[PDB]
Amino acid sequence: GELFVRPKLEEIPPADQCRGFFGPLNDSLKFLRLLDIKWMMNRAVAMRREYLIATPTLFTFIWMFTWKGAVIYFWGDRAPPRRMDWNTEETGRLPLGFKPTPAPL
Amino acid sequence: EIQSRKKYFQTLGYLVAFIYLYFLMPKEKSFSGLSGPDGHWIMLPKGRPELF
Amino acid sequence: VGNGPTFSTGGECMNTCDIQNAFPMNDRGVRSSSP
Amino acid sequence: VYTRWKCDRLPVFQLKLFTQEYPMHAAVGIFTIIFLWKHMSHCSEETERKYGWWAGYPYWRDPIARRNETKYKQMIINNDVDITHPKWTGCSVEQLEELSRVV
Amino acid sequence: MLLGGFVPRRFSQFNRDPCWMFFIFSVGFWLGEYPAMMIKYNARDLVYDPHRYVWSHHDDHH
Amino acid sequence: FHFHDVSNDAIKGMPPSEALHKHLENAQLAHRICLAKALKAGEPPVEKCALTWGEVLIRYQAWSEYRPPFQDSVAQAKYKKYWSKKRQEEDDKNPF
Amino acid sequence: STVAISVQGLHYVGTGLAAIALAGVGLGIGTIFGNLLVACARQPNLTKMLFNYAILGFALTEAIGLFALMLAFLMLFS
Amino acid sequence: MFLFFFCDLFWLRLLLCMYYCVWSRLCFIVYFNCLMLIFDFLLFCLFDLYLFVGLCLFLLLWFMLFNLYSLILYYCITYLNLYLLFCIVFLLYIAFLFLFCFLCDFFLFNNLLVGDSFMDVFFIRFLLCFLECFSLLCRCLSTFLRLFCNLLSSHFLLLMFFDFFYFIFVFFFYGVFCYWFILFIFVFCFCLLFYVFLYLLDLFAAILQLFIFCNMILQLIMDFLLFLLFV
Amino acid sequence: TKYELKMQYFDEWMIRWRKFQTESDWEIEKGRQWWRRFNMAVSGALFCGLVLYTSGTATLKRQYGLPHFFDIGVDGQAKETMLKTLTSRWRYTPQGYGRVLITGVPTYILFVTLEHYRERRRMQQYLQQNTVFGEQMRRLLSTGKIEEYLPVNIKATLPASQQAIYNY
Amino acid sequence: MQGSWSVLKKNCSNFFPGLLAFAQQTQEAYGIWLRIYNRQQKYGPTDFVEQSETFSPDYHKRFHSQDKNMWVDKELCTEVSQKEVARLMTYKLDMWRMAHCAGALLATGGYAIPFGLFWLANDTWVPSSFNLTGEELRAWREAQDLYRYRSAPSYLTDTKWHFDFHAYPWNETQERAWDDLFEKNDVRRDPKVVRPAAEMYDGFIKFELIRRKSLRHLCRSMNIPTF
Amino acid sequence: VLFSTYRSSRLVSKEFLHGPVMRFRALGEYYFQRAWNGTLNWALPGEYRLYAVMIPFIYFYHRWHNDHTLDRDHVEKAMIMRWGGTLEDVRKLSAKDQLRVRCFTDIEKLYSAYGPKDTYLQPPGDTLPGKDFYR
Amino acid sequence: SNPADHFRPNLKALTLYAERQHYVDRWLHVKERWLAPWYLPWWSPLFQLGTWYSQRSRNLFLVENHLSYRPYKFRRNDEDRNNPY
Ligand SMILES: CCCCCCCCCCCCCCCCCC(=O)OC[C@H](COP(=O)([O-])OCC(O)COP(=O)([O-])OC[C@@H](COC(=O)CCCCCCCCCCCCCCCCC)OC(=O)CCCCCCCCCCCCCCCCC)OC(=O)CCCCCCCCCCCCCCCCC
Ligand SMILES: CCCCCCCCCCCCCCCCCC(=O)OC[C@H](COP(=O)([O-])OCC(O)COP(=O)([O-])OC[C@@H](COC(=O)CCCCCCCCCCCCCCCCC)OC(=O)CCCCCCCCCCCCCCCCC)OC(=O)CCCCCCCCCCCCCCCCC
Ligand SMILES: CCCCCCCCCCCCCCCCCC(=O)OC[C@H](COP(=O)([O-])OCC(O)COP(=O)([O-])OC[C@@H](COC(=O)CCCCCCCCCCCCCCCCC)OC(=O)CCCCCCCCCCCCCCCCC)OC(=O)CCCCCCCCCCCCCCCCC
Ligand SMILES: CCCCCCCCCCCCCCCCCC(=O)OC[C@H](COP(=O)([O-])OCC(O)COP(=O)([O-])OC[C@@H](COC(=O)CCCCCCCCCCCCCCCCC)OC(=O)CCCCCCCCCCCCCCCCC)OC(=O)CCCCCCCCCCCCCCCCC
Ligand SMILES: CCCCCCCCCCCCCCCCCC(=O)OC[C@H](COP(=O)([O-])OCC(O)COP(=O)([O-])OC[C@@H](COC(=O)CCCCCCCCCCCCCCCCC)OC(=O)CCCCCCCCCCCCCCCCC)OC(=O)CCCCCCCCCCCCCCCCC
Ligand SMILES: CCCCCCCCCCCCCCCCCC(=O)OC[C@H](COP(=O)([O-])OCC[N+](C)(C)C)OC(=O)CCCCCCCCCCCCCCCCC
Ligand SMILES: CCCCCCCC/C=C/CCCCCCCC(=O)OC[C@H](COP(=O)(O)OCCN)OC(=O)CCCCCCC/C=C/CCCCCCCC
Ligand SMILES: CCCCCCCCCCCCO[C@@H]1O[C@H](CO)[C@@H](O[C@H]2O[C@H](CO)[C@@H](O)[C@H](O)[C@H]2O)[C@H](O)[C@H]1O
Repeated sequence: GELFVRPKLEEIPPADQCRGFFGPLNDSLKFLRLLDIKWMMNRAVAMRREYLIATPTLFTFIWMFTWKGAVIYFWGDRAPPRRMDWNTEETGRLPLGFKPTPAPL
Repeated sequence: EIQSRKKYFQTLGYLVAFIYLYFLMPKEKSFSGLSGPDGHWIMLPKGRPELF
Repeated sequence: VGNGPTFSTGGECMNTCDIQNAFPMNDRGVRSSSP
Repeated sequence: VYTRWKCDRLPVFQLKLFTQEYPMHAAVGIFTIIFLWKHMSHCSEETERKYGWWAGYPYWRDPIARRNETKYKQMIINNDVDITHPKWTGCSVEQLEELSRVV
Repeated sequence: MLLGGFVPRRFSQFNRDPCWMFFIFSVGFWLGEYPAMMIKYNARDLVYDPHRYVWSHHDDHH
Repeated sequence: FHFHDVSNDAIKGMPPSEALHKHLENAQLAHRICLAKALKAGEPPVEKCALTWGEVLIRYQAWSEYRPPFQDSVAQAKYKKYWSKKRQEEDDKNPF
Repeated sequence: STVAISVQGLHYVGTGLAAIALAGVGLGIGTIFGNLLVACARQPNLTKMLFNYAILGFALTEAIGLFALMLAFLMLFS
Repeated sequence: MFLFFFCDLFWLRLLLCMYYCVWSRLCFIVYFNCLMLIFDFLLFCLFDLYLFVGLCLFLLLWFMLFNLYSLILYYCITYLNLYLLFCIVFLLYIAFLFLFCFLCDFFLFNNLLVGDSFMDVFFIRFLLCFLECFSLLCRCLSTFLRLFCNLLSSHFLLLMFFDFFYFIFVFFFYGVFCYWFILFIFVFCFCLLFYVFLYLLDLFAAILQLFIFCNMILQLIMDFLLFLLFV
Repeated sequence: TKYELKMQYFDEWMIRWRKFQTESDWEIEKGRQWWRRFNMAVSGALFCGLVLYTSGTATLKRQYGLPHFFDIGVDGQAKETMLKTLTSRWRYTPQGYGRVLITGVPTYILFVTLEHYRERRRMQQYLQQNTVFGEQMRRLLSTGKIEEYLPVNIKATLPASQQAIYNY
Repeated sequence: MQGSWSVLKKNCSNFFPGLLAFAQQTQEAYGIWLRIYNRQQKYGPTDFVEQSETFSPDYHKRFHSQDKNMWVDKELCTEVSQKEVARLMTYKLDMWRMAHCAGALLATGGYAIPFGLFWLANDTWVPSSFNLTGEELRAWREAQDLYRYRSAPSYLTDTKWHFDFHAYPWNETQERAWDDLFEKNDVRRDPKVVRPAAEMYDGFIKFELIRRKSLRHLCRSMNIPTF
Repeated sequence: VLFSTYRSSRLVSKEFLHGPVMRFRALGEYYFQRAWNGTLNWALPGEYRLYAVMIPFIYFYHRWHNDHTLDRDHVEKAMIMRWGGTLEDVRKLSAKDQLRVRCFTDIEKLYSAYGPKDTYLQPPGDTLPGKDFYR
Repeated sequence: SNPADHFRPNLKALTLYAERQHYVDRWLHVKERWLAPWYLPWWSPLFQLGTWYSQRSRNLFLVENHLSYRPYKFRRNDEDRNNPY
């Protein structure tokens, strides 16, 4: 819609002000910021880096709507059957008495 | 001049094509087999006994 | 006079088109169909 | 003065149009063509019989059978295939002769 | 865009322009093919095919 | 000779490999029968046994393409993950 | 046991259900025209824009009516 | 399998060659909005916002040569297939979308995260973002489906009505000479009125559907355009 | 030497005759896939390193400067360390075609060389196999042609329930 | 200029001498550029040396800024002479075209040979070093001028049309400058009258916001390869 | 050097086939190059006579093609299936019999979904041949 | 049904059939013929463009280990849901 201007360094709120799923992950809980997705989302919104939330989503949709959709439809593995036809590992081996051709030399 | 000549030739060609398509060309795969081809295979191997 | 065509108009009324000023106006008040 | 549409010949203008005017569209079109010819370019015999004929499949002459017969005859004759080989029949030549004498 | 052109005032004027002459000929064909179908397909001597129940499109498409 | 049963009902409870092999054997049997008839008649085999040979060919193509999956760690893990006791029991207590 | 059944007359039932969609179409047209009269009453000079937009929408509601009618004919003649 | 067939435009191609060997002005365009994207002066865009004009004009011409002339009896809409229209719309829509994505400006997608900071990010804003990213592809699908089905339904209805008209006209015209001629005359007048109404409706809807087919693409383009102000 | 032109026919034949694919050949193909992934990873790492090295000083300062998204303290320390390491010495920071070439040509060369040599390795592996696929590979390299229906000609091993066809 | 057999023979005859001359010019120009680059890195402004980032206000795409990313070395005469700078510029053009040709050769292996024949049949994209006589140099310059004539009008029309359709000048002096800027070469344009158009366009579009199509036209007009 | 990329590299003289080309342009321009022939996106002209001429011609050639190439297949299928299931069996009939059968097929086409259903549904007790007549 | 039959192309002229194996093999032969000459080194972008993606796809196919059955692409009959063979 309207032009977007990146916030200045002084306009960015401190990390400690961000909230997680339950509450702020302040001192003694900073390392939990890496694992809390909601805290990261709130931090990105505060820092005006909202694209981090939107770009992965849209692209993913595109990737599904273009390339993986048909790949799954045409070459994907369906559910296995009840009675499974496992491989006996008997096929392929050369028969007894066969004289294979020599390798290149 | 160039476009006039080109379009004259194109018009003649399209007239011939229209006549052939809508008055002479038989539709393929006829039920009675009296008109049109039934199709055939192409690109078949030739002179490759090892293939079989 | 001959039966030849003239400057094409595209079926537009030059007295109300978006570029009407580009067409000169005669004494009768009818804008020309050509420059 | 120079202009692509007025001065260049048709193939050159086509290349310019689809390379420096609508390149993404051409790329996507080629992608879609490849997909169509890779996954939507086959028709089984049953499908042809059901829907492949204007008025219906003329079973009274079975054109598909004749087409396949001509195909296989041409392949056999050109490639010099011995259709009597045990792999094709599943039995030895002598067994085949015995069966022929039996039936 | 339907802006202009010759427009006959009534039937009698359709002969005042070659294009409208062809148009009225085509209209005559269109409207006169119907009475022909009435006469042909409602004739006394028309008889249904005795073998009409042997085969029909209804069984074929079904 | 005896043709195997490859009807839908029989095929339903059969592994893919067995069905493919049965179809191939049936095609071979039909081809050899046609060849025997042609030899008895004395006519050339190519002029009579083309369609049967083609059927054998297509069955060979279908049979040689399929490789039954190897039973390994990941395959067994997938099979056990999908077929839980819950799902197997539900199937056992269900139609078809 | 495996049982395959083919009921003939069911195609009639589906046909009637599709026709019900027209109830939401015919009413939709009345809503547009109902609003049109009110709009024309308070802006008589601007009747041109209102009437044109009413007929434009009537076609974008008739399309949906044609959507259902096609399915009805498919399930009635096939 | 390779099928060889021909489009149903050969006569129209001949007419185009005959009548357009010389230049002529064009003033009436079905979708005129592709030429005037900016209405407030001093606004300009650095993106190639006028790239869609040529494709829009060609698509309008092609679809008009097909759909409008399809009203004529026995005329065939050679392209009338669901997946073919899907291919067309895929080409156009995805080409423009990849043009926007290749720009490598991630901030352009900021508007996808609907709403303001005051709404829960994970449970409100993010869900709505997912729904909108889904809505883009749904818009593509909707465009192609609408274009296909409007034509299919209209032509089905026309064929059915024409069959009924032929039946009654051929096998019940004799009633003109009978005592129940009034009923037949009423029915015939009703059928003529319906015939005219159907033809007018189809003629208007064929052009409206192209307006909307091009408008969807232009809306996709506009959803990512940013205008600078001259100073 | 161009191994791909020879190997394409063999791969197509294996796909058509995948039924006779022994577990050894399957492991060979899995190793080929793993090595392709490894080559991709190393090429990507090289490309990222070249991009970082040629990045402009201002670009590095913006990327590896304040603010800190997490502000844990380790993040800032690592960013400062990397920024100091990059900005200490002089770095050739080209732009345009120059950066494109510098960043890509090494990556393309590395990826192509690794993949070509891995293809040669896979060809050697298939040559050393004692299965029907190995025999087919040796025959292809010898006569220059792919011999289809080879498994049924030499009567390659089949399951105990599928040896009837060989009964001749 | 269209290809010709005479030009093809000329370029084929002088191919190897041209390559040798190009190599010598490459050595000389590398020396000159090394001097210039060292001077820029030593005495250049902090923004110019650090390659300060300037992003467009709409899509935040980086591009060179005329004020920050361009610097005039007023004291370059001490180290490098004017003739050396001209030599460097000419070699930059020739090296650009040769680099494009070499890239095509490397990419397509031995399949570029017929395209090389097409290349040698025209003087548009051959290096100046391929001309060993005054007449050959004159023909080469004529080809370059023909390319410039072919390309420039499109760039001028693009600029003028975009501005005139998306904006108008503020005052009468700017109007006169804009109108007189795009006059044909047959008439003489007063630089003083035309200068305010520079500020006006700075208000409209700076060099950091130049569009890709306009850039392609400009490169065509400057005999810079674009593919 | 082999082929020119510019349209100005003429392959023929300016006066080649001047007369026929001028006649063709005269045919094209007389009705189309007029003020009232304002096209809508090049597809719908403003001249009434263009519609009046082209609509009948398009309909005529399309109908001829449909009747002599498309519907003929259905007619032949009906004739074959209802009178032996083989082409020779149909040819064993006379031209008049084939005319009768084809006109009955046209009757069925005209009836379609509103005609009597006895044309394809055999009423119980009917003495006419059934579906298994030729089986 | 009958109304539905009116929406088909009306200018079908010829139909040609070709097995995937045959024309794939012919294309491979053409590609080998054009990529064989010595003046096209294996490390050139053109050769890699020609070969690498095909090799990757074929390798992905070979490594495939699916617990389900994928019916033959070119069966005589694929219209039956209860008969994958
Ligand atoms: C085995 C049997 C034979 C068949 C073999 C086939 C082999 C196939 C190989 C495998 C292919 C696999 C993939 C197939 C995919 C197909 C998809 C498809 O069809 O989609 C529908 C789609 C439909 O398109 P469309 O919308 O109808 O428009 C295409 C039209 O061409 C119209 O579009 P347009 O108008 O925009 O086109 C431009 C047009 C612009 O307009 C024109 O130029 C006007 C003319 C138009 C011509 C084209 C239309 C054809 C009309 C029907 C046929 C005409 C009559 C033929 C009579 C035959 C009699 C037996 O210009 C041209 O067409 C240029 C050609 C002009 C030729 C002029 C020749 C003049 C000769 C004069 C000689 C004088 C001699 C004097 C001697 C005097 C001595 C004293 O088809 C296509 O898009 C094209 C598909 C083509 C695929 C390539 C096929 C391979 C090439 C085969 C060539 C065979 C030549 C040998 C034949 C010998 C006779 C039997
Ligand atoms: C600028 C673009 C703008 C325009 C965009 C337009 C498009 C719109 C967007 C949406 C997309 C639309 C789709 C259109 C069609 C496109 C084609 C398509 O979809 O094909 C998919 C299709 C997918 O394959 P598929 O055949 O469908 O099926 C999968 C098969 O497995 C295939 O088998 P494969 O052998 O080919 O395998 C490929 C492999 C992908 O590539 C590989 O083969 C392997 C991976 C390569 C790595 C590359 C380097 C990574 C970075 C290295 C470090 C750099 C920094 C250095 C300095 C460090 C200092 C410390 O993919 C996978 O299967 C996944 C591998 C996963 C490996 C990791 C395992 C997980 C654990 C480890 C990670 C987690 C650690 C956290 C632990 C917890 C800690 C608390 O083909 C591919 O794309 C795959 C082949 C090509 C891969 C290229 C690898 C290089 C990637 C570089 C990307 C760098 C930029 C991204 C970030 C940008 C940031 C600004
Ligand atoms: C036959 C050959 C086949 C080749 C195929 C390969 C592809 C084509 C090859 C190259 C073709 C030539 C042309 C390429 C484009 C040139 C663009 C250009 O003009 O750039 C000028 C530009 C120079 O201008 P500059 O002023 O110096 O700097 C630019 C400004 O910064 C600009 O300033 P700004 O303001 O614009 O700043 C923004 C700028 C900032 O970026 C830059 O400019 C920096 C440079 C790029 C950095 C990219 C890496 C970022 C970090 C990646 C981290 C990944 C971690 C993953 C960890 C995984 C762990 C498991 O752009 C971005 O922000 C874009 C970031 C990238 C986003 C990527 C999104 C991908 C989405 C994927 C969707 C899903 C895919 C499918 C599924 C896959 C997964 C299953 O060039 C560069 O800076 C670098 C150019 C590099 C060219 C590509 C090199 C190709 C090497 C190929 C090696 C492999 C060959 C394989 C062959 C296989 C057999 C045939
Ligand atoms: C064998 C493997 C092959 C692999 C496949 C290759 C396929 C072909 C792709 C193209 C490859 C290059 C072709 C040769 C170009 C000539 C050398 C060169 O760079 O000239 C400078 C010149 C630089 O242009 P610029 O715009 O002035 O540069 C701006 C910079 O700011 C400039 O910076 P500055 O302003 O500070 O000024 C510096 C200037 C100052 O110097 C001067 O002024 C003195 C003159 C120096 C340049 C002289 C060039 C002479 C060119 C002609 C040579 C003779 C030709 C003879 C032909 C006939 C033979 C019979 O010096 C430079 O120009 C240095 C540039 C930086 C170095 C670039 C080279 C990097 C690659 C080489 C190292 C590879 C290591 C591999 C390690 C592997 C580890 C595993 O090159 C160009 O004209 C650019 C190339 C134009 C064609 C581009 C085509 C697309 C390329 C896409 C590639 C994507 C990645 C690869 C994958 C592709 C997949 C599709
Ligand atoms: C020994 C030497 C020293 C060593 C080597 C040194 C290095 C040399 C190499 C580097 C040289 C660079 C400089 C080159 C300059 C010249 C370039 C050029 O071509 O100029 C035009 C050149 C004439 O130049 P000019 O007269 O000087 O005019 C120059 C002007 O300045 C006009 O200038 P302009 O700007 O107007 O012209 C530009 C025009 C240049 O173009 C043209 O002018 C067109 C040229 C062809 C026209 C053909 C017309 C005739 C057609 C005939 C058709 C057949 C007829 C029937 C034949 C029957 C035979 C029995 O347009 C373009 O530039 C367009 C570029 C398009 C790029 C396409 C990129 C596609 C990328 C794909 C998408 C990828 C996306 C990413 C995907 C990523 C996925 C992971 O054109 C020709 O000479 C035409 C030649 C026609 C030959 C005959 C027809 C073709 C024969 C084919 C035979 C095939 C045999 C095998 C068949 C096998 C079947 C199985
Ligand atoms: C009666 C049943 C009716 C069913 C109807 C179902 C709907 C059908 C709709 C059809 C019409 C609409 C089609 C729209 C378009 C669909 C597109 C689509 O999904 O196609 C995907 C498909 C997927 O391709 P694929 O099927 O070959 O995938 C191979 C994947 N393996 C090997 C694992 C099996 O794409 C194509 O068909 C084109 C592929 C070639 C072009 C792209 C090449 C570049 C790829 C880049 C990434 C990988 C390489 C590394 C990077 C580059 C290195 C150089
Ligand atoms: C490049 C060939 C090198 C080897 C010499 C081959 C000579 C073969 C004998 C040719 C005799 C007839 C020549 C007639 C004049 C040809 C003129 C010509 O080529 O013009 C191309 C002209 C188009 O030109 P424009 O793009 O409009 O503009 C041209 C101006 N730039 O093309 C045509 O019209 C087609 C003309 C075809 C003529 C025949 C060409 C035959 C070439 C065969 C080459 C292969 C070797 C032959 C060896 C023969 C040994 C006995
Ligand atoms: C420029 C880089 C040059 C590198 C040169 C070689 C460096 C030294 C060898 C590196 C290690 C190789 O060791 C590698 O181990 C992995 C397992 O981890 C093996 O891989 C094996 O197990 C993995 C387990 O996931 C399977 O996916 C794979 O299919 C299987 O082959 C590789 O077959 C083997 O090659």
